[PDB]
Amino acid sequence: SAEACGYSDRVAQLTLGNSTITTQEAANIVVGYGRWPTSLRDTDATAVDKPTQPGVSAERFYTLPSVQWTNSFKGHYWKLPDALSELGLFGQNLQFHYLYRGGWVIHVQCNATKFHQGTLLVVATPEHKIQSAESPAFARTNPGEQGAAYQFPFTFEDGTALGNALIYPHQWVNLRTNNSATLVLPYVNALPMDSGIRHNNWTLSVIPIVPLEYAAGATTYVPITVTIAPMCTEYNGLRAAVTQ
Amino acid sequence: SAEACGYSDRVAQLTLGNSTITTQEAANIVVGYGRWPTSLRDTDATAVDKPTQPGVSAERFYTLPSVQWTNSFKGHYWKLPDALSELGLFGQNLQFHYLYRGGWVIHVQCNATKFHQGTLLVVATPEHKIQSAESPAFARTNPGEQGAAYQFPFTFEDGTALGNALIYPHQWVNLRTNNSATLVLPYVNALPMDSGIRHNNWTLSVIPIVPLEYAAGATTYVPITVTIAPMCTEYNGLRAAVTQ
Amino acid sequence: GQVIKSAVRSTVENTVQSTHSITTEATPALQAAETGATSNASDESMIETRNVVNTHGVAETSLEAFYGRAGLVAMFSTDGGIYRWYINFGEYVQLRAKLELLTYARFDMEFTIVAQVVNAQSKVQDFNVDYQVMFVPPGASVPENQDSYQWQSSCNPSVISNTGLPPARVSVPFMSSANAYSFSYDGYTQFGDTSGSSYGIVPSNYLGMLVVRTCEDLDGTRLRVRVYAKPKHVKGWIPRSPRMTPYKSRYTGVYTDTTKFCANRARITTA
Amino acid sequence: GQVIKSAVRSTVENTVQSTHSITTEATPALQAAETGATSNASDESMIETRNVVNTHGVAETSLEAFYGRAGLVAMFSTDGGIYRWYINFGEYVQLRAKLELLTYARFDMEFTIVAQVVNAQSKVQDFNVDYQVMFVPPGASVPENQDSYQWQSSCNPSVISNTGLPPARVSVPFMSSANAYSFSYDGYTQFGDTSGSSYGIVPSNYLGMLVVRTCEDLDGTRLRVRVYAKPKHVKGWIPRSPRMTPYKSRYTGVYTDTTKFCANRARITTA
Amino acid sequence: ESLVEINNVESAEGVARYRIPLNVQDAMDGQIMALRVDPGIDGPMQSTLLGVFTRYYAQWSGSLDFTFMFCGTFMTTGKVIIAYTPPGGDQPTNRRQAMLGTHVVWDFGLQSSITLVVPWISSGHFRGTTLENTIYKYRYYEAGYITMWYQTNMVVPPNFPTTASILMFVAAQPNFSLRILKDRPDISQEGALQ
Amino acid sequence: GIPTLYTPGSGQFLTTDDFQTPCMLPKFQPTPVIDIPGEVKNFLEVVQVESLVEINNVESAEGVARYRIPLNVQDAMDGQIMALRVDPGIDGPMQSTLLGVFTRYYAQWSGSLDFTFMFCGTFMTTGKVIIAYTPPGGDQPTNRRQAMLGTHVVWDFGLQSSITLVVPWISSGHFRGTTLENTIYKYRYYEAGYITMWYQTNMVVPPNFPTTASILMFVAAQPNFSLRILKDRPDISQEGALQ
Amino acid sequence: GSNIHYTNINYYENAASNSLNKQDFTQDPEKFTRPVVDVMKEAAVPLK
Amino acid sequence: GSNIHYTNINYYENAASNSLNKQDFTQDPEKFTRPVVDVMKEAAVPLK
Ligand SMILES: CCCCCCCCCCCCCCCCCC(=O)O
Ligand SMILES: CCCCCCCCCCCCCCCCCC(=O)O
Ligand SMILES: N[C@@H](CCC(=O)N[C@@H](CS)C(=O)NCC(=O)O)C(=O)O
Ligand SMILES: N[C@@H](CCC(=O)N[C@@H](CS)C(=O)NCC(=O)O)C(=O)O
Ligand SMILES: [Cl-]
Ligand SMILES: [Cl-]
Ligand SMILES: [Cl-]
Ligand SMILES: [Cl-]
Ligand SMILES: [K+]
Ligand SMILES: [K+]
Ligand SMILES: [K+]
Ligand SMILES: [K+]
Ligand SMILES: [K+]
Ligand SMILES: [K+]
Ligand SMILES: [K+]
Ligand SMILES: [K+]
Repeated sequence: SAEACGYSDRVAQLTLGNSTITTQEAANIVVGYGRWPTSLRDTDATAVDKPTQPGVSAERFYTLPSVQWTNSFKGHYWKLPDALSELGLFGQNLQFHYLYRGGWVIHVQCNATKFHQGTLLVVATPEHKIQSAESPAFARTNPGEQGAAYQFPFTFEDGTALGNALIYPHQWVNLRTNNSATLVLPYVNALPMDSGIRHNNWTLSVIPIVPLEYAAGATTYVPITVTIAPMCTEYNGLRAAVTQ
Repeated sequence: SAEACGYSDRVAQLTLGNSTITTQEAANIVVGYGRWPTSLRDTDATAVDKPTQPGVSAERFYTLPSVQWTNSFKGHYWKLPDALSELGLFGQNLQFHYLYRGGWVIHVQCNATKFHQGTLLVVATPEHKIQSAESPAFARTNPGEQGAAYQFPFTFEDGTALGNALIYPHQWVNLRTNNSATLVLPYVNALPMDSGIRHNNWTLSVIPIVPLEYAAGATTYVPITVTIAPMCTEYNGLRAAVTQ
Repeated sequence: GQVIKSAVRSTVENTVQSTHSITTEATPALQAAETGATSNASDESMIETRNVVNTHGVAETSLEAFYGRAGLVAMFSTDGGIYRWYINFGEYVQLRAKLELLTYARFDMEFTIVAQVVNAQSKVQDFNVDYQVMFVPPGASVPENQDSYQWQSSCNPSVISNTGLPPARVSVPFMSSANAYSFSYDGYTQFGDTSGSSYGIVPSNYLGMLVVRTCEDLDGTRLRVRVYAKPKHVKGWIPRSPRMTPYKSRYTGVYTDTTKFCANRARITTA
Repeated sequence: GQVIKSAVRSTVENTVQSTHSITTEATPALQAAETGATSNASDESMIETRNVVNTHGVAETSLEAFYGRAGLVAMFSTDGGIYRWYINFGEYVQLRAKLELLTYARFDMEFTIVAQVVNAQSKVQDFNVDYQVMFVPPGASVPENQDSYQWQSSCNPSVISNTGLPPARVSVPFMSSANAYSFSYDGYTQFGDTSGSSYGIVPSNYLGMLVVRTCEDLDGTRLRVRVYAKPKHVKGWIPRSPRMTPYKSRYTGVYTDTTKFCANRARITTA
Repeated sequence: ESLVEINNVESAEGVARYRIPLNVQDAMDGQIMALRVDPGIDGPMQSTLLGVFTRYYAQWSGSLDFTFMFCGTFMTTGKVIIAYTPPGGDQPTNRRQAMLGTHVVWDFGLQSSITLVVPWISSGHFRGTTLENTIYKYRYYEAGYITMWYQTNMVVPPNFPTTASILMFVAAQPNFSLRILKDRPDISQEGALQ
Repeated sequence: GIPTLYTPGSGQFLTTDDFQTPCMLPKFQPTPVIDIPGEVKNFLEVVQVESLVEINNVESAEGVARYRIPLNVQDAMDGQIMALRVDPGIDGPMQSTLLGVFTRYYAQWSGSLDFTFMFCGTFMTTGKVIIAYTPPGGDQPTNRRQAMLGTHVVWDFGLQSSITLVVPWISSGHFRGTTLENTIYKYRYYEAGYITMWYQTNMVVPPNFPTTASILMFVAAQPNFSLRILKDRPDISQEGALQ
Repeated sequence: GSNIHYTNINYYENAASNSLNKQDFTQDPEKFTRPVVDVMKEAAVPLK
Repeated sequence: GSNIHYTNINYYENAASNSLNKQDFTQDPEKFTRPVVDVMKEAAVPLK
């Protein structure tokens, strides 16, 4: 037994709504700050209208466009909820409401072969600011479902050390060991709820720290795929649809 | 007391979600076939996926574009759920799911003055076919939120007698008596659930049976307004958005 | 007697979860402002609400919290080493406007005095000098000069301090002959006189004057003084319509007529 | 819910004596950083240890001990006898870098004000003068001159002291409209605007400004002021990656890119 | 409750500024009025009881009560819809858009008034009372808009006034509170008073 | 008036003082404390989290490459791979780590250190390396034989990609200064020793495989670690007011 | 917010010397908001 | 170190006026150091 001998099995299945994700080379599952997503308590709430809780229509896995691990690859990132703001009913509920609150289940995928070597840091950073520029471009602060390429990985795009990003919930995809990373993230903010079109609570980054190399002649085209599922979500302040 | 003396008070308030409708000249409230909307029973259900129940985000009042009671007015009708297929989150949930089930609360409004006379039949007809033409036009079978004008009121657009439409849930807006009609409708179909983009379970008709007349010089511009709220709704078979 | 109770709360009202309502009975939204009563429709009756245990307090809007802080009431410079200030709060508008939010009020007060020496060009000097502030109740003789006998102050209360020490400060009780100070008086100051100059002022609000001097003569310089007052232990009655026009006079509420309070906008349909 | 407990300790962990181990079962040294978990190998498992009753405390690294001391947040000189300082801690890097070690934090603050008089050549003067520091919340009118009416301060809190007295000092509670101050905000200040200038700043962190003046006019000299702030009763959440590049702007975290943090050495094999 | 100086336009002077103009329409779904709901900002609300006290503080919280009283003749009828649009975008452009938010449909009748409760819907427990942007970027706190539209039409008998008025009242609900006292920006002076 | 005698210190402003003082807003009532994940009560919770060491700090390495320890197929035996002073607060590879930053906010430290290494070559790439900790007294070991006489671990590359070498707290005193600044304070007195890595066997690969690979190095404080005497972090500075 | 361990001891003879009151409650506003003789329930119509 | 005979009496109304907190403990760092779903014992291999 996995829990008997005290280790973590390398296989995993994530089922939410009408979607199921499997992996046979995982490295346990991270639960950000040891906290699973939770509903807003009556003693923490402030907005008085009865919230909307879409359930399975929004709490399911959404797969975003894949990214290629090129030779010059510096890394890629996605803002949440920005990246899903226009996908399925999660996106619709986000657009039609002023307030949103929710957690996430993130699954990053990248397989190669036992003839390849490389290492990706997969980190979920709370309040990750893209401030390498005097006046940040909207295209980079809110890249949408396509995400944006890193330009300053060493400084984590915010003036801190890449090596210290480990203080945030993370895992690594070390090709010789695993081909996927899974992170469960609770809602984090200084408020009980917030606007999903003006503020991104988390930023998912996939950064190559050890370049992709391989036996001469092996497959050179190696994609990285991100699948994300909103979890335990609720919305308040219904009105017409509004996007940023 | 209204319930003590055995009569119906002329005032009413309908509150659903973030919407409230009031009237001071109502004529009781009709509950179609004496049945309030209800959820699908486990013994009646067939689709196995856990349903989506949007709650307040979709179960609220939506007001459609008003219609003018012109001199040549023959009547107007709206198909349900067709009329709301593109309004708010009800519309979004309808588009993103193969299956839909739900009830309705309909409120028809038309005020004039004690110097006007006229009578509108407000009827909700199950499976109301627009079959006056050899090959019915889509624009008339599914008129959308704008609804469609009646062309054959006497034959109820289906080859039956207008006068017998009273066999269906209905009320009248008789200007000397009331300025609004309210109907609560349960889901009706030969199936537990159905497609909201291929089948319209109910048709709301507002037909003038006694022409609008008034003291010379009075306001001649008299609109008719329809406000409808989905009630006790659920959806199954999630996928990308699809409209008819 | 009192037909409407006044139960006390220490937090605002909670929100209780509510559901839909389709009826001809209850109609919370329908109102009638003609009655003179403010609407009684609650959030829970107008929309579907959730449970909210609201612990927000109400302390900062209590009379004590609103009035319980110092505000400037007097500011002047001596002339010939002396200055006579008639006690009244109409000179400086901020505190004045606050008090006029109530019709009647009882309260004690904390007066704080800040004084400095300034020269003829009104430039502040680093010069420590002893000064005396004497409270002269109505009817007592007011000193004419910096060295008059009244400064002996054997009965009148006086406070002697120095510009080199911290600001002087003393508390005064609720001193009116009335049972509350009045911040609005629709009457005259005396019988047999109906001249406008004696209208709208209740004499019992005037408790006297503060006369100030430097104990000894300054050479070419003057004493600059600021007096601050802070209401304490406030009890108030009958809220009033707030001042909505600039003040023009120290003793009357006279004002300049206006055709609008807020600025105009292009059209009523564009927020 | 929370699946990982957080038991409290008042001292670091003791060391327990251990012996040799020759087995195929227990392998403490083998790890897998890919999981995202920090190694769990203990000293006792890697080498043979002795008993050590370690009484070393952990107090000096608590949030209260780390943040609980004053740091400079403002420094300026009056101009025309007045100065307007918008309250924010981005001007002086030391305290700024400390706060950015946390994502969210609640705390009260103790502000200490040290003021002196300096001349045109910026030489300090032995001159005692009264000064006033007024807190103007957003929305309140900010005084234009040294003698404007707003200085009456009947509602705005003000503190009046003298350069001859000890530094002025007052405490302020946790004032944000939010449930915690935020030291990192990945969002915009308003809807309908996506310009870079309005990115990365949470408005609720700005509680207003401090406006300072000398109560009376100085002759040819100015008032030099330093404001220190000390967090108290600190509660913090979500530790952040420390600043590793110089600050360039007061309101943004913009920085100059670099290819190294520490200095280079000849070779990786020579320590 | 106190009156909102809602009709603050060039053509309206004094008392006329409290009246919302209503008239017999010849088109449908038209708009009647619009207003930001923020109680402490410059505008129609600043001279109300709620506005004055809100302007004595820096932060507020709570639901608001907006009550409207129809003042046409007994024979004048009509139905209007009043909607509250939570923040995120601009004020609604048409009735269909407005109708998607919190609202009430008002029917003129014996009970002359209706109440639209603008429930407290905010990200934070409090909001700043000013939306001053240039310095503080407080536009961050905008609470949304309240708009009114013809649900049907104002209808009258022969020779009746084809225009009528609606009075607008506003007050704080029982879950309302204020924090951080500050000087009311409206009270000022240029010199000592005599 | 109660007779009192004021003493030296009166009126002084000690930045670390701790007195009660009047509040600007005496009746203010703060927003409620809500449930937010990740509360931290002591920064010792942070230094116990592993972070990357900027170990390959040489001219030829820029940015991200500075975190990689180079490993390659050898043609000689017992060769050295890397070396480093273990002191957490001195200038060098450790200064930009979580442990290093906080250690640099203090003047003294104590406790065992956790150095974890992760191999990042292909699944087919094998090897064994020895990582050793040399307590103070002399210079860093010159060869594997010398290094091997100290505290060490032999690491075998395999399914479990990482290994931990615990640098146990071995010191004369209960604490050590965080700097080794010599010219003024002669703090070289506190040097904690060295950590070195050597090929135990060799890195071996199949035909046509990358003959070079990388090792990532992590460091964190152990549960018996603590810091004393707060001081300003030498890395944070400015030459003028910021605008 | 406010303390539960506050020391209230008066050093002076007259109450006017005392510090500010520490109650700060609010009361039902009915005497101002609904000063009517006949009770008008929220669920019923105001006038009939 | 710290005293066992410290006098803690608050002289002011608002808690913001109080002196610094005197707890200063530390907590298990697991939520940061080992935020994983499956427990991984120190004696066993991490992945299997
Ligand atoms: C000896 C120390 C001097 C200190 C000052 C003492 C002043 C005593 C007078 C107090 C009277 C306060 C009455 C306030 C009401 C006035 C209202 C108004 O201006 O209409
Ligand atoms: C009247 C006496 C004046 C004393 C000063 C009072 C100052 C009140 C303002 C306190 C607000 C502190 C908020 C700290 C957070 C700011 C963080 C940031 O800069 O981003
Ligand atoms: N006017 C006096 C000089 C002033 C004087 O001595 N005044 C006395 C008696 S009239 C006094 O009462 N002084 C009060 C004071 O100055 O404190 C004279 O005759 O020269
Ligand atoms: N501007 C005044 C001079 C300044 C003055 O007296 N200001 C008064 C009223 S505007 C004030 O409010 N002062 C506050 C203070 O200085 O404390 C004049 O008319 O000469
Ligand atoms: Cl404004
Ligand atoms: Cl504005
Ligand atoms: Cl050093
Ligand atoms: Cl050194
Ligand atoms: K549900
Ligand atoms: K639900
Ligand atoms: K309560
Ligand atoms: K009612
Ligand atoms: K009310
Ligand atoms: K111990
Ligand atoms: K292990
Ligand atoms: K460890």
